[PDB]
Amino acid sequence: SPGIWQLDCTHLEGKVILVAVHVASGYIEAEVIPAETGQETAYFLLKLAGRWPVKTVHTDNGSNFTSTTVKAACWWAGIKQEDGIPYNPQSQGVIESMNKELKKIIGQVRDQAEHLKTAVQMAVFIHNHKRKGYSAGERIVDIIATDIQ
Amino acid sequence: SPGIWQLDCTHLEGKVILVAVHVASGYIEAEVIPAETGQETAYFLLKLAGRWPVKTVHTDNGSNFTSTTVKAACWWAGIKQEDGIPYNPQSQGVIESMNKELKKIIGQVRDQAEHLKTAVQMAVFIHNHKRKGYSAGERIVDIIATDIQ
Ligand SMILES: NCCCCCC(=O)N[C@H]1Cc2ccccc2[C@@H]1Cc1ccc2c(c1C(=O)O)OCO2
Ligand SMILES: NCCCCCC(=O)N[C@H]1Cc2ccccc2[C@@H]1Cc1ccc2c(c1C(=O)O)OCO2
Repeated sequence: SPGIWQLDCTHLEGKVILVAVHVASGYIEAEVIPAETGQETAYFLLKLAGRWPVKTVHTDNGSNFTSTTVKAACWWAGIKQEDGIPYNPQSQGVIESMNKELKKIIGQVRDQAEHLKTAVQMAVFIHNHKRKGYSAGERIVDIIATDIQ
Repeated sequence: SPGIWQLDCTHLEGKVILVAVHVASGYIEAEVIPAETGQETAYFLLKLAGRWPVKTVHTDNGSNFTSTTVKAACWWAGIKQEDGIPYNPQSQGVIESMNKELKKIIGQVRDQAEHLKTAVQMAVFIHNHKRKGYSAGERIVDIIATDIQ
C-alpha cells in the first residue's frame, strides 16, 4: 500500500494533463504534455520513481499498459506495472472527483500564469498542501516513514 | 533544517542541469534546461515546493537571487529565498563532490538513453536510492516525518 500509485490522464485547453496519484494518501504529481504517448508516460514514470518509492503503478489505459516503452521504463525503475481496472468501483468516482477539483483550482489560478504548465503546478501545490486535519503531503510522508521503520 | 534546500547548477553536453538538494538528507531533484534563466529557475522551484515542504532555498548564484521572476515564485510558494554563500566552507566541497558523482552516473547510463534528460533522471533515481545504511530517499522521509509529529 505505501508503494501503490495510479496514473490518470485528463484534458484541458486542447492539451493533456498526466497525473500520478499516491492511492493511500491522495498526494499527486502532474505534468502538461502535448499528447499522451508511451514515450511521455515512460519519461514521467521514471521521474516519479526517482523521487518516491514507487512499487506498483496502475496504468490509466490499455495503450500505456501495452506500450513497450512504458514496460521498459517500469522494468528500468523496478516498477510492477498493473492494469487500472476499478475492481473497487469507488476508484472511478475518486478519480473523476479529483479531476474536477484540479480543473477548478487551475481555473482559480489560471490568470496568475502566462502558461498552462505553471497553473497546473500551482494546482499540484494547492492540492498537496490542502488541509482536509492532515494534508496529502503530510499523509504520504507519514505512511512511507512508518513503512521504512 | 527539514525545510532547507540548496540550488546547484552544473553543465554537460552544452546544456545546463539544475539541481535542488535537500541539505539534511542529500536527496535531490533535477532537470535539464537550455540555459539557466530566472524563468526556468522559478518554474523549477514551483514544481519542487508543490512536491516537498520547501521552507528555505539557498539560491545558486546572485542572478537567481536578484531575479524578480524567482522572487515572485518564492513569494507564491511561501519560500524564504536566501543567498547560498558557503559560510561553512565544507558546503562547496559537498556540492562539487555531488556534481562529479552525478556526472559519473550520467556517463554510466548515457548509452541506455537517446536523450540527455532521460539519463539525468536515471541519475536522480540511482542517487536517491543508493544505500550509503540508509538511502537519501529514506532519510528525507524520516526527517520530515519526525518534524511533522
Ligand atoms: N542507444 C540509444 C538507444 C536509446 C533507446 C533505448 C531505450 O529504449 N531507452 C529507454 C530506457 C528508459 C527507461 C526509462 C525511461 C526512459 C527510457 C528510454 C526511452 C525513452 C523514453 C521516453 C523518453 C526518452 C527516452 C530516451 O531514449 O531518452 O527520452 C525522453 O522521453
Ligand atoms: N496572464 C497574466 C499573468 C502573467 C504572468 C504573471 C506572472 O509573473 N506569473 C508568475 C507567478 C508565478 C509563480 C510561480 C511560478 C511561476 C510564476 C509566473 C511566471 C512564470 C515563471 C516561469 C515560467 C512561467 C511563468 C508563467 O507566467 O506561466 O511559465 C513557464 O515558466
